[PDB]
Amino acid sequence: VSTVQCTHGIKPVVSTQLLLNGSLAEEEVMIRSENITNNAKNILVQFNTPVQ
Amino acid sequence: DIQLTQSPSSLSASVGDRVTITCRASQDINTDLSWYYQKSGEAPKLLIYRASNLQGGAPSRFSGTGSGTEFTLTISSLQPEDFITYYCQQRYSFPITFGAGTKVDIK
Amino acid sequence: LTRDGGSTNSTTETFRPGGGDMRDNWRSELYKYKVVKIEPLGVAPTRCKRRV
Amino acid sequence: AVGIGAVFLGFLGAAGSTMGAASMTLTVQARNLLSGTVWGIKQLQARVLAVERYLRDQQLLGIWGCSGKLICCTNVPWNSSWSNRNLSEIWDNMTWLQWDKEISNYTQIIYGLLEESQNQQEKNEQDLLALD
Amino acid sequence: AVGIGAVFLGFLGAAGSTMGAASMTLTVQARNLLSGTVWGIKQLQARVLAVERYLRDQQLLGIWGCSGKLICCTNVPWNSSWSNRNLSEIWDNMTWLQWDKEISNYTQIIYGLLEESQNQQEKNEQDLLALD
Amino acid sequence: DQQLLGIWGCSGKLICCTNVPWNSSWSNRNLSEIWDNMTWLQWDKEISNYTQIIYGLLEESQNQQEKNEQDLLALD
Amino acid sequence: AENLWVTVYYGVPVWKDAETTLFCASDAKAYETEKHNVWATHACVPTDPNPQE
Amino acid sequence: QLRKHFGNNTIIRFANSSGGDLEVTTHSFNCGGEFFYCNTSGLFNSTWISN
Amino acid sequence: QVQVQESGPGIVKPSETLSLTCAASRGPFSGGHFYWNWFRQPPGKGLEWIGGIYSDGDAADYNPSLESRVAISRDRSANRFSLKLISVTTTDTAVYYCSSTYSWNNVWFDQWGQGVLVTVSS
Ligand SMILES: *[C@@H]1O[C@H](CO)[C@@H](O[C@@H]2O[C@H](CO)[C@@H](O[C@@H]3O[C@H](CO)[C@@H](O)[C@H](O)[C@@H]3O)[C@H](O)[C@H]2NC(C)=O)[C@H](O)[C@H]1NC(C)=O
Ligand SMILES: *[C@@H]1O[C@H](CO)[C@@H](O[C@@H]2O[C@H](CO)[C@@H](O[C@@H]3O[C@H](CO)[C@@H](O)[C@H](O)[C@@H]3O)[C@H](O)[C@H]2NC(C)=O)[C@H](O)[C@H]1NC(C)=O
Ligand SMILES: *[C@@H]1O[C@H](CO)[C@@H](O[C@@H]2O[C@H](CO)[C@@H](O[C@@H]3O[C@H](CO)[C@@H](O)[C@H](O)[C@@H]3O)[C@H](O)[C@H]2NC(C)=O)[C@H](O)[C@H]1NC(C)=O
Ligand SMILES: *[C@@H]1O[C@H](CO)[C@@H](O[C@@H]2O[C@H](CO)[C@@H](O[C@@H]3O[C@H](CO)[C@@H](O)[C@H](O)[C@@H]3O)[C@H](O)[C@H]2NC(C)=O)[C@H](O)[C@H]1NC(C)=O
Ligand SMILES: *[C@@H]1O[C@H](CO)[C@@H](O[C@@H]2O[C@H](CO)[C@@H](O[C@@H]3O[C@H](CO)[C@@H](O)[C@H](O)[C@@H]3O)[C@H](O)[C@H]2NC(C)=O)[C@H](O)[C@H]1NC(C)=O
Ligand SMILES: *[C@@H]1O[C@H](CO)[C@@H](O)[C@H](O)[C@H]1NC(C)=O
Ligand SMILES: *[C@@H]1O[C@H](CO)[C@@H](O)[C@H](O)[C@H]1NC(C)=O
Ligand SMILES: *[C@@H]1O[C@H](CO)[C@@H](O)[C@H](O)[C@H]1NC(C)=O
Ligand SMILES: *[C@@H]1O[C@H](CO)[C@@H](O)[C@H](O)[C@H]1NC(C)=O
Ligand SMILES: *[C@@H]1O[C@H](CO)[C@@H](O)[C@H](O)[C@H]1NC(C)=O
Ligand SMILES: *[C@@H]1O[C@H](CO)[C@@H](O)[C@H](O)[C@H]1NC(C)=O
Ligand SMILES: *[C@@H]1O[C@H](CO)[C@@H](O)[C@H](O)[C@H]1NC(C)=O
Ligand SMILES: *[C@@H]1O[C@H](CO)[C@@H](O)[C@H](O)[C@H]1NC(C)=O
Ligand SMILES: *[C@@H]1O[C@H](CO)[C@@H](O)[C@H](O)[C@H]1NC(C)=O
Repeated sequence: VSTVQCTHGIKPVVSTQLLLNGSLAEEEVMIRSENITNNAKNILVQFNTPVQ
Repeated sequence: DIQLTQSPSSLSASVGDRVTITCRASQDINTDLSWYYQKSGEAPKLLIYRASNLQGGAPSRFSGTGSGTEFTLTISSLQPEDFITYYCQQRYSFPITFGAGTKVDIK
Repeated sequence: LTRDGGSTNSTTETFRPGGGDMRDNWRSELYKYKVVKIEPLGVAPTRCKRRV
Repeated sequence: AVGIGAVFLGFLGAAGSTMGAASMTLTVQARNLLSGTVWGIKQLQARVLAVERYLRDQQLLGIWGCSGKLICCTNVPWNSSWSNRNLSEIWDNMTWLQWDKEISNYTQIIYGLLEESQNQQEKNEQDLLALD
Repeated sequence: AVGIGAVFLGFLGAAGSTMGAASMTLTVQARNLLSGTVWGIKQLQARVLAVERYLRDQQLLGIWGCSGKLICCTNVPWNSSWSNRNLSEIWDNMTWLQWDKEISNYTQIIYGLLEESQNQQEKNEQDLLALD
Repeated sequence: DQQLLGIWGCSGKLICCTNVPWNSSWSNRNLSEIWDNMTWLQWDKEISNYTQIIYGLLEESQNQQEKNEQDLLALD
Repeated sequence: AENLWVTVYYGVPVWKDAETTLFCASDAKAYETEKHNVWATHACVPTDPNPQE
Repeated sequence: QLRKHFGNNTIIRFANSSGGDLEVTTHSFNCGGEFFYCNTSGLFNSTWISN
Repeated sequence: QVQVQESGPGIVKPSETLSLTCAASRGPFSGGHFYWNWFRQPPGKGLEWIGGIYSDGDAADYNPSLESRVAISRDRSANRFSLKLISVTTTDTAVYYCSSTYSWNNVWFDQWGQGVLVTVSS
């Protein structure tokens, strides 16, 4: 854990079904969900490297 | 490199005496100078910083003065432990130099 | 992504694109920040009498 | 000169030690409480709320009579019913958060007793100096 | 249970007694000062007014060198030029409002004397401590 | 500024002495001239460089003093 | 005894009269739905029960 | 990466959006102060079998 | 308040590479700069400064004479720092020290640990 007084820069955008110019993970492609077992909620996936 | 000369190179006096050591710089260094004291079998520990800021825990018998290219340390009363090695040095721009050193002996 | 509904155990699954709520786009970024408040007062036991 | 850097002693980073060490760094935290067209009203309201909270704390400290100092003793004895333990463990093993979580239940009664003892004391001192 | 009720001591209601009894019950009032689109703006004005009012009194008490107490003595001697009567009647049969309307004219001077008295006290004490 | 005064343990008073010694480095002078001729504004202008250094010394002196005396009253 | 010195008190019960801005207060029951009405907007702080006299 | 939760002996498949209004059924974005709606049916059309 | 220790081989043959390492602590302070320094002293003569490096950078600074025969590295995961010396010689037989100097407001502390001996022989 650590403490900070002001977050880093954020660039708002608008898009659907895809994410553009966002931050990227460092370890590996990662998957996140709330209650992944259920089909009700969406699933987010974050890549390792960008694609042009 | 700024050359520092210590004087006397060696000295011998009796316990309880008053003695004085001097360190001359090769040029003007203002007051960014400090003296470290060390004894055999131990790593050095700082004695005086800036020649005008008494280091905490040191005996008051030691006094330091000077400026320009000449700095002086006066001991009012010798003690058996006071017979130790001293090193004047300059905390200035690079490089970093240290004095030859002086040894006090019992007589 | 979003998972499609299934039945029994078909040893297979399907996924489709989704989206439509702008909130998820913001949520993809702010997932490593928390905000807390301070509380100064405290009490403890000690070996001391009030001065008199 | 050259070589010497710069050392601080800052925010809550000292909040992972025993009781003894952390108490050496109270003051800095105490100093960081009053630092400083539809959006302006919001920040104004926030500032007013912060000021009100600070004044509430100051009054609550003033009532007990220990005002004007960081530490203060009192005459209320410590009932063993809450948490027996012993002094050395309490002062050399636990952190602040664990203690706070441990003594969350019996908070109000201690304030009540403190207030009562303070009141009895000031009343006694008041008639006492009335005699003199 | 069946006949036991509740009897508390409330807000300002002792203002029907002698000059002396009322002073026995003062503390309670002191603990009731900092209590805490057009249809909601005025609340901010009210809060600002309240905090300013409290701070003014705090400062004024601070200057006179009696802060932190409810009954404080001083050195200024009373003068019969301002008023008459003796201790007995004053402290036996009177009301606070009557005294207020009685001493209304001569207030600013009575305020003014205190700070110069305190200044002389402090100045003398400073030299008393500094002579050694 | 009320809080800042409060930290230095001199609340409720217009004058207050303290234990920190006065180093001759900042400005030697001597008592007569400073207390006779110098005015407030010029003095402020002339000691405008070493304020932050001074504040910390008072703070730490009070903290250490209070911590020390706490033990003495504790053993009582 | 005859000679005497001034003394100061605090929190004395005396008052005068003046004017100031009031504020509103509404029952929480109205806050339950009924979002459409000229008056009774939500800005009023919810009231409190058992008033004391 | 995803296989770790649903067992290794499974078959994965991808399909285009089910349907709806033009806003959600296609990928909408902005370039150079101008709005585009693009048809991404040629991206999620594949299958993957074990091993 | 920081302790420091040294770790390295005892005897290394001439012309080989000598690798030394030293650990460190952060003490009660929260954030700042600790200009770590490596010093040496041969027997029977005055001390000499080898080199320095900040605790939040990698631009290791070396004395002009021994620029070509000294490499300095730091590890944040281990919170350690290491030195590599090439073309070792009998002159390097000496006592070596790792030291840190705080930067509190006008105090200028300094620790020196214990050091370690190094001998070069065949
Ligand atoms: C996350 O999603 C899973 C399913 O992917 C949820 O598990 C199921 O949740 C339901 C609803 O709470 C549970 O209730 C009932 O259980 C029995 C047996 O299935 C039956 O009466 C109903 O069919 C109904 O599902 C159910 O026990 C539970 N487990 C299963 C195997 O269906 C889960 O609750 C979701 N949320 C969380 C927070 O876990
Ligand atoms: C965070 O936790 C670590 C691990 O417990 C703490 O390190 C501990 O620090 C203390 C204080 O320096 C060390 O005690 C010292 O060593 C022994 C203990 O028997 C004794 O000679 C002395 O009394 C002295 O206090 C303790 O050994 C050390 N723990 C270890 C090495 O496992 C650390 O202080 C905590 N706080 C931080 C990093 O802010
Ligand atoms: C996502 O993919 C599905 C599955 O391919 C698409 O549904 C398909 O849409 C096409 C175009 O409308 C349909 O073709 C139609 O076929 C008959 C020919 O007699 C007639 O209805 C029309 O003239 C047209 O050619 C196709 O049948 C239909 N497939 C299924 C299984 O329903 C869907 O359109 C795709 N969605 C998007 C947003 O691209
Ligand atoms: C996004 O583009 C895809 C094609 O890349 C569209 O789906 C395809 O739509 C065609 C009609 O436009 C469907 O019918 C096919 O047309 C031609 C000529 O007849 C030929 O490819 C086939 O014989 C067939 O009839 C085609 O089945 C359909 N394919 C799929 C996989 O759905 C899709 O409709 C476009 N999305 C939108 C929103 O328009
Ligand atoms: C989604 O993936 C499927 C499966 O690969 C694609 O179906 C493939 O579509 C192509 C183009 O129409 C088919 O090629 C055709 O094959 C025969 C001759 O072999 C004939 O019908 C045509 O001359 C053409 O060459 C291919 O066979 C077919 N594969 C399967 C397994 O049915 C589909 O087109 C893909 N859709 C998109 C939008 O990428
Ligand atoms: C301590 O608390 C317990 C539990 O309420 C009570 O029975 C006991 O009398 C208390 N002791 C004192 C000294 O107040
Ligand atoms: C505290 O009590 C425990 C449990 O009886 C005991 O082991 C420990 O030595 C005690 N410590 C003291 C009295 O400092
Ligand atoms: C406080 O009371 C709760 C129930 O209200 C109980 O679960 C908990 O253990 C109590 N905690 C302590 C420290 O006594
Ligand atoms: C009201 O006046 C009467 C008559 O002087 C007095 O006895 C009484 O205490 C006063 N106060 C009351 C009734 O509260
Ligand atoms: C106060 O003075 C009045 C008027 O002369 C007198 O009646 C009363 O007895 C005096 N009371 C004293 C001296 O207690
Ligand atoms: C105050 O002085 C006015 C005249 O300026 C006079 O009418 C009034 O009675 C005086 N009030 C008191 C309480 O002396
Ligand atoms: C103060 O020092 C100045 C400069 O040396 C000198 O002229 C003056 O007389 C001194 N004043 C005293 C000692 O009162
Ligand atoms: C204060 O510092 C400035 C540079 O920041 C320097 O020019 C000035 O002479 C200093 N003043 C004193 C009184 O030392
Ligand atoms: C899939 O294979 C991996 C290989 O590492 C194994 O660890 C895992 O348990 C397998 N999972 C299954 C069969 O569900």
